[PDB]
Amino acid sequence: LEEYFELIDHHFELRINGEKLEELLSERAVQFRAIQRRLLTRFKDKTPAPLQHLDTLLDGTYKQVIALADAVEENQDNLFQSFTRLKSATHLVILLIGL
Amino acid sequence: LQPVFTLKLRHKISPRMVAVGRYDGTHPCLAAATQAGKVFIHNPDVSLLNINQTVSCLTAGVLNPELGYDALLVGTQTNLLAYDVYNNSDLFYREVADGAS
Amino acid sequence: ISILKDVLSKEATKREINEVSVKHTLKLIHPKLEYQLLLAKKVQLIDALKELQVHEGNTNFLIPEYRCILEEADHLQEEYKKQPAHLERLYGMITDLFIDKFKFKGTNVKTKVPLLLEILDSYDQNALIAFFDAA
Repeated sequence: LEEYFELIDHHFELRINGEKLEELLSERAVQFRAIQRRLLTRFKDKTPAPLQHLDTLLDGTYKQVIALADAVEENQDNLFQSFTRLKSATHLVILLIGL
Repeated sequence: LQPVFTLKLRHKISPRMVAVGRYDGTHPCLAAATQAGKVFIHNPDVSLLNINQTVSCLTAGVLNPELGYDALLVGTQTNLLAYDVYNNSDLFYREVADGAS
Repeated sequence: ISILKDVLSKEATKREINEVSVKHTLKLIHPKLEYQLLLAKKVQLIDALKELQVHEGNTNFLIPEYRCILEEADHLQEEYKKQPAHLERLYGMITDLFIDKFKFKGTNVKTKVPLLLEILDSYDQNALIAFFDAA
């Protein structure tokens, strides 16, 4: 009941980190969509105009989105490993309670 | 004198693009260009109109004297649009190709 | 001291170095050039971000980084008007410092200026001091 709780806490820390990463990815995606709509509006327009470095903001946001996606993937893998190890631990704990 | 009224509108007004027009027929309102190619309307709340295109002219007047409404005009370097803000309906959306300076 | 030497020699015709001083002057200059470059970098994106500001009221999407610029956009824009004079003055002062500190040793390095101009367009402060000490 004490070396068993630390695995639970590791699992839950990974879960919380995943939720944070996902709520950050949400904001990054919203930024990307907004800048993309601005660029589409500039495209549909006939008259020429400076891009005002909107493409640079788009590139920055795209880099942020890719970084966050890779982070979420790695967190998913870590969470899966932690879940398997926790399954083994709780197997042992049920065994030791049934004995 | 003294300013008989004052107010603060959160939108940057493009310099030469301002008009006053009774868009409700008897209720005068303010039409003024803004950044991003949007034209705002102050009724006495601010209402946005997506021109989605860099405005270059703006006025308001009586275009058909049969009715008593002011028509909001919006010029762009390749377009020209009359707008009946009350019953939102294009009076005419002409494409100039010479510009609206 | 270079200006004093030249002007006093001129008046006469009419009628030592601490090897770390350059480091001190460059450390003095560095904050000013850093501030000018950050000024330029922020005012480049001010208007692009303002185009996004007019829609969706900025409730949930704008990054905090550029949100720090959306407020002080006014001061940034009004300092950008005076920036280019300060940048040109700083470039001139740096090139005079370089030319003079090589002139005291008896050399004439009026030719390596364009490389210094390119370095300042890049402005790697450590590469800057390296170019100062080496050539």
